[PDB]
Amino acid sequence: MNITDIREQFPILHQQVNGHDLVYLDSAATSQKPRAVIETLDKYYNQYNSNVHRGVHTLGTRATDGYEGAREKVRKFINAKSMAEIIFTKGTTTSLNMVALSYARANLKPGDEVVITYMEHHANIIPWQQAVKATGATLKYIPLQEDGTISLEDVRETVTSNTKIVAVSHVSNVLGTVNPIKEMAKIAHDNGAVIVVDGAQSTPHMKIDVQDLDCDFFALSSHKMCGPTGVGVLYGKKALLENMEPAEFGGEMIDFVGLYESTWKELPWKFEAGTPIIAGAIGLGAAIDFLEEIGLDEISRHEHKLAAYALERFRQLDGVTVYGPEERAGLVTFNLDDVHPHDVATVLDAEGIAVRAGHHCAQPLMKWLDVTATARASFYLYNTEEEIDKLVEALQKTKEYFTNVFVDLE
Amino acid sequence: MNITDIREQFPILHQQVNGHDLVYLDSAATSQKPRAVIETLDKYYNQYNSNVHRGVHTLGTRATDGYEGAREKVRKFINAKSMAEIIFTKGTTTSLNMVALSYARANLKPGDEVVITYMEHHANIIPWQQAVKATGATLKYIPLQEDGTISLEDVRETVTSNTKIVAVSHVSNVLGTVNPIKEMAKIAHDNGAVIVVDGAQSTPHMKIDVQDLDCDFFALSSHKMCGPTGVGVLYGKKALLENMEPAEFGGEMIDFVGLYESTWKELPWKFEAGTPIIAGAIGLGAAIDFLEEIGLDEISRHEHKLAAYALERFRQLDGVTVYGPEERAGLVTFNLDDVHPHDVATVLDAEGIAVRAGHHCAQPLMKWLDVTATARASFYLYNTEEEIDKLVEALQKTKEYFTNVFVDLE
Ligand SMILES: Cc1ncc(COP(=O)(O)O)c(CN[C@@H](C)C(=O)O)c1O
Ligand SMILES: Cc1ncc(COP(=O)(O)O)c(CN[C@@H](C)C(=O)O)c1O
Repeated sequence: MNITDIREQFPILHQQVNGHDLVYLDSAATSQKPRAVIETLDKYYNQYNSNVHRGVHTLGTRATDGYEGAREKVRKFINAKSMAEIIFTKGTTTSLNMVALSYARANLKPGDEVVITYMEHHANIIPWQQAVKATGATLKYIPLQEDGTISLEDVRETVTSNTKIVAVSHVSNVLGTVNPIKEMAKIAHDNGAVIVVDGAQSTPHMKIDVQDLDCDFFALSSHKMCGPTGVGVLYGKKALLENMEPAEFGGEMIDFVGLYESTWKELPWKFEAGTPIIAGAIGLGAAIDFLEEIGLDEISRHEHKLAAYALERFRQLDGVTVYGPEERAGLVTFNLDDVHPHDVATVLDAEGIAVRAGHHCAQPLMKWLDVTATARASFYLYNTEEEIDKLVEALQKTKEYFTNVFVDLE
Repeated sequence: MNITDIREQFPILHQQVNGHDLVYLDSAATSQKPRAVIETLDKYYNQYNSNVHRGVHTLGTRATDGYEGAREKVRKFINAKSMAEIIFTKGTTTSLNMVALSYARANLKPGDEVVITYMEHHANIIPWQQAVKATGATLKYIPLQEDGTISLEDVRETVTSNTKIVAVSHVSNVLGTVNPIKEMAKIAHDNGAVIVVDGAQSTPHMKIDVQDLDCDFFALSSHKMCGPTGVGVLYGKKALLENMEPAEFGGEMIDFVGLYESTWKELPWKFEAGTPIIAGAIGLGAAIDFLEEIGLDEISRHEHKLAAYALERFRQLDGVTVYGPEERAGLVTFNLDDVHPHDVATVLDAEGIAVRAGHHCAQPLMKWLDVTATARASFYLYNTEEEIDKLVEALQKTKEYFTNVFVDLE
């Protein structure tokens, strides 16, 4: 896996920021796109852009072929059984909301439990809050161990026979934890519940097998896996998606429309109201082709390489706290002793290094960590060990600078 | 307004389809993009792609600036008062659904009336069906006159003091009708109702002034107005959007998140859950700049030119029925005597002409017209009179062909 060859595919990497070479370490917020994706979009808008499922003309046929072929590529990419289980959405947040919607609106009664975790992204928290509010059900949290992992026994004790939904992250955008999705799915099925995997931060970096995970729902975002913004995927088990009512209504999802009553389409289009994200989905299919040609397991090996390297180099800096397990997906959330994370991020950007600072849409986890904010650096398949070297050098320089400014206090 | 210069901006137009020069007459399903939009997307993914409202680094700042500047361009483009009234959505269908959602979930009681029309696109029908179902309210239809327009007196008689929502198209995707949105908004306000304008088919072709229309909600789709797929806009009066609850929940729309309770953000982000359609919105802003530089009133003049020309040339063909008024937005929905519309569309595509055939997501209107399906040709700012000449020549040739095949029946 030659990473110079891969980096040469991403034009955005080859620029300077504030006089320094760009060091992008914020892929967990959004990823960059290779020439293959951008040129897929260009070819779409230059040659065969048309609405799909409507006009029965040549450009319409090409666009329909592209969109549904993207659907098939997504099906292959996560080993779903049928394209009917692959629903194009706006992103992971929308997919989780769609499950929260048809569950709440039809399968939640008082006494039923929805169990989540303290590490969940807000997208995997608030929909369940609102659903249990609307239905009178109960919201429960799975506690975390002190290394930021989840114990299977805490799961088994928290999920009871009254649980209808277990909702859990595949990979934590803050701690780097990889959760035991398979065992948790088995435990949820033992208790008669479905399992909803937020796979937003796993899909870009590791192989997904929904058959092996036996997840009932899986949500992913294209903009993290080298794909266009504005598109993502909901996977649901076909049997479940048949019995869920649509979250949106309009064209492309109806069969018969009367003045007062309508019938829906078969899957997947039942859950795709309106003109779909045609270009975005075709570009996501291109992104999938790109990753599969690089190899997902090679990407996993590269990310474990970078994460072990980053962890080892962070322990070489005094006065830095890293949060989460040693076994991780390759992201480092941390803080500097007596330096605010926002300030860290600002000084890193003055060195051309891009990190995130704040709560990372995980306020309960921040409170659990007993911090108000944090800094995070996130790695992907275009990131190098030299970049982590640059990061840790800039962290040392930052701490030296704020010590040589603390001292200058008269 | 030089239209050769404009056509030279659209690379997709300069190709052949099935041996013939492409004649795209299906802009009402989706429009084509000028170099300015595609190159805006390219510049985004090549130079400053990053998530916006999160990382506080330079590329993040550029992307945030682009996204919110697109919001301001949309605000100017439709003369909204505040960016807080401009919400980025997936498209017109989603915006209408969002109004249907927060109205149903909080402002509809039994006895309340939601009034629509027989000409409404399915996107502006089914959400109201489902909302009155969930709330026990009543759904009413405004009848149409025999030329496919709406009489103001039928509106006044159909909307009563128990009406909370009047939902109506600005321009009909089938009949070409331009509805009296302003007078209808006044009548709805007189009865204490809000008015929801489906402006999906008006925004690309004519100037929008939400202040002059006094609409309470306005929905539009980017892919019709030379902009990217997968993005659209909901406009709501700020006072109304403050009191509506969000349709989606997750990051970017919260302020404080507790274990069980959360508070929302201020407008507009209250209604934008998750990573937004960054590239799509920036490209939509580019599309708006493009149209404003061409001039919306020049586009209206051009479309009235093409529609009058098309109507006059259609009356020159015997055995063709055109549906709708003489005063129109420039689209022609029609049928050939003893030729099925799908067949018409197929033969036109063999001549390289792109039209739509079917019900155009307006089944109640099709039944009202007493037809099961129809053919439609739709014009935009890159379409010429020569193309309508080609269309009517191919229609004459089609009818000659099916007469010289009816005769060959032994
Ligand atoms: C008046 C109107 N409203 C709403 C829509 C659909 O909204 P979306 O942008 O989300 O698709 C359309 C699209 N028509 C298309 C479907 C057509 O002409 O066949 C429309 O013409
Ligand atoms: C685990 C997880 N779930 C869900 C989301 C948001 O889904 P969208 O693709 O619709 O944004 C994110 C994005 N995180 C971003 C916000 C971050 O790292 O700050 C995420 O990391």
